[PDB]
Amino acid sequence: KTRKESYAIYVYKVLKQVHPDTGISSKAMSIMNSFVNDVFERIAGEASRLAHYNKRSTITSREIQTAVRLLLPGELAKHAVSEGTKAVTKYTSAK
Amino acid sequence: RKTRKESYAIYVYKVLKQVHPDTGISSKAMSIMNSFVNDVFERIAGEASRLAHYNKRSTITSREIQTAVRLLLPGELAKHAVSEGTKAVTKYTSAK
Amino acid sequence: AKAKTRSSRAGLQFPVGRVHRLLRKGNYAERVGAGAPVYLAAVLEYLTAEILELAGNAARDNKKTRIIPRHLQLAVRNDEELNKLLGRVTIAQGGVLPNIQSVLLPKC
Amino acid sequence: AKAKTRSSRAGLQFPVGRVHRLLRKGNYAERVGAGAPVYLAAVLEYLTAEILELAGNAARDNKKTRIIPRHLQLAVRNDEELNKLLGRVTIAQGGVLPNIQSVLLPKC
Amino acid sequence: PWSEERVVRKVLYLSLKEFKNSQKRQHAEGIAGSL
Amino acid sequence: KRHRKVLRDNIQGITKPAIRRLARRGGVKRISGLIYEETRGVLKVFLENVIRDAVTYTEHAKRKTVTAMDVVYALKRQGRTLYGFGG
Amino acid sequence: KVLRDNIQGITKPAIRRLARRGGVKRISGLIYEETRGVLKVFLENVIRDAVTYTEHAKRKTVTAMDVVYALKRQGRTLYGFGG
Amino acid sequence: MQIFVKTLTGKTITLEVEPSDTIENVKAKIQDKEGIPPDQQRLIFAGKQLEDGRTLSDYNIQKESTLHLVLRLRGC
Amino acid sequence: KPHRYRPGTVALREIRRYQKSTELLIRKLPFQRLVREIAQDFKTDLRFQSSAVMALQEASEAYLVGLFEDTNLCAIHAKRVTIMPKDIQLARRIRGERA
Repeated sequence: KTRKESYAIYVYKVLKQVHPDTGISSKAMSIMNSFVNDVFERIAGEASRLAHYNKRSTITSREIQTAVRLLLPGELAKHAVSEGTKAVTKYTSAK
Repeated sequence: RKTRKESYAIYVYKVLKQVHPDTGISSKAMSIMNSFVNDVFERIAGEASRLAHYNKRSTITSREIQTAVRLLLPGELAKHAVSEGTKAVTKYTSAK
Repeated sequence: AKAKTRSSRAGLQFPVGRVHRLLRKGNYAERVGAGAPVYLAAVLEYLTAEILELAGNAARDNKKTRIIPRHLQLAVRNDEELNKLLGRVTIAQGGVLPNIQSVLLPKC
Repeated sequence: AKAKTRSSRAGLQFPVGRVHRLLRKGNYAERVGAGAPVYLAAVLEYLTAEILELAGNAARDNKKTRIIPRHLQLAVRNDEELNKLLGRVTIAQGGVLPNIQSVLLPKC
Repeated sequence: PWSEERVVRKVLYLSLKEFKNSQKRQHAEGIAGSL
Repeated sequence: KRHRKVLRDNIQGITKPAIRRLARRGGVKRISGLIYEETRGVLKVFLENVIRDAVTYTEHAKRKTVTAMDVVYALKRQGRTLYGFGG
Repeated sequence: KVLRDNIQGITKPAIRRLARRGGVKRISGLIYEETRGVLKVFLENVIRDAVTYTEHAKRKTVTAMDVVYALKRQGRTLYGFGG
Repeated sequence: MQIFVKTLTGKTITLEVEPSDTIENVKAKIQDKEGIPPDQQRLIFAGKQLEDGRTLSDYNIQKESTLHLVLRLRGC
Repeated sequence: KPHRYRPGTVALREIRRYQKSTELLIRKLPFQRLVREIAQDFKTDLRFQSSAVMALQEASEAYLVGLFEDTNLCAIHAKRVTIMPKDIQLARRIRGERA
């Protein structure tokens, strides 16, 4: 018992959207789990400070945007920011 | 002339004379000590922050700080400082 | 009635509800905006997609059906822009990149 | 009834109230205990005291009355434990420990 | 004002193999978007 | 007789051919003979550092059993994160 | 003689000076290039993030505290200038 | 545009090349017209050893220029 | 009559062999013994999960491997082909480890 969370299912889904026909071993799932669990904090912690400096109290997108501009090196930043911008401005249009 | 700032300068100075009661101190060195204190305070705090969440408590206690020291200060300084803090508490307990 | 997933309303796959829960309970700030968890989840999804895709080709070029760590290693270490992001991580069961210095070879 | 500071009741020199407030407004947890800020201020006091005298000595050795960065730098790079603690800090106006490799010295 | 001759004398003297970058990974800049 | 059979000189449990294997994986061709003690000490220092904090954590959580998470946290604190063990 | 792309502003004797405080004795002829590039690289890697902070704060002038932060980022803390 | 590639053996060859051609492509042309493998060649002009990734326009080379090629063996 | 290979040629095959596989390189039981040995001095009477030891190993090995590689580059810098403790002690200091 004592349920645990994970990201397995979502990983598998995303996998199916690129090589729709390729399996994934067990451990190589646990890895890709831990990896997300890492990057998540490595961004959220940074954004926390970044807000705390200018003495705000809320976290919004804008900083997450900046915070990304700091960690991801170069072209990955160029892409990810476009991705975010897009995949939010849609959502706000249709709640 | 408004919007007061803060520092530790007072306390640096006070504890200074308790050791070299004849010595002065420039401004730059004052600022440096200030920054240094700020650094260390944060390090130790942030450490204990995780230490709780791991065991999923919700309040920082002394016991937290105790170990959190043992993970930053190398060797000797740790053994000294833990003694120090242990003492400083005991008194405060009885001496409200 | 007839509720809808926020992810749908975003058109993604990551549990935006789950994320937005995590931020509140992480002591990350005092109060969380609305748009943030969206933006965050989008970034995560993009990243993991990129890496998985690369690994897929990696393993196929070895003519196998599934994906195992050794692939992931051979996947990251070959793309620098990734490789920097993972300067200090260690993938168990990872081996190393095939490499030999130029001098230690025979004369010809 | 008449009041008095906490640090008094601790017999210390560092401002408890400020430390406590700082803990609260830093999100470092949800609830702050009672004993902690005491314990913490104690450690800060100890450390500061340490570094101070270590600098004061060296400063006196060069016939001065008020301490100067150039002293502190000399003070920390000469006690390995302190040195280790600040392994990567760079103190402004700090110069460098004097040191020369043997080989560069003349034959005799 | 350029010591090309001196650097060429250095090329003749040192004369050792050198290592550098090999491949162009622009695909990480490309198909990644289409991913 | 219950426990505490304190063993000594296990560092010699590291055979020379073992170290040869590692070095090979590294990509070295010719090897001196003194190294077989250099590494025997280097590795020990490295271990000690980790195992200390490893213990420290459990101790704080007051059990008698060193889980894996513990080691993970330790290895992280020193800037050597490790994937694949339940981060 | 005014045409000077500021990278040239790093005079060779200057480099020699730092080299001394390090503790080097003799010096080849080429290093006066390696340094000019290395310094350059190191510089962008910091001025970029400094800029970034200023931007996010909507400001228009590079406060010291920014440069400090950016320096703590790379793993190079710096005492004294405030912080 | 035409260039002159003077070699250590007293031979100075002409190539067909554009300012947008890279030094890797120029070395490929050296291979195709002389059999000299591109991994063995190092071209010199304007006091610098030519970089394969850059083009002729990047070095600001004009027509009728006389470039220098040294045979530098890597490997073996 | 009996065939014997050129000196040092076996290695050139050893490397290309090992740089491909992924499994461990040290037999467990002695390693586990060693760990349990060191552990006593901090708080004797301990008890371990299995995977914990596996982890400890995994890291140790990855460390040593990465160390050797740089040791090698050092050794080349001085135009040798072997390695010597004086080499290790260099990298182990430039890194800042034994600084």
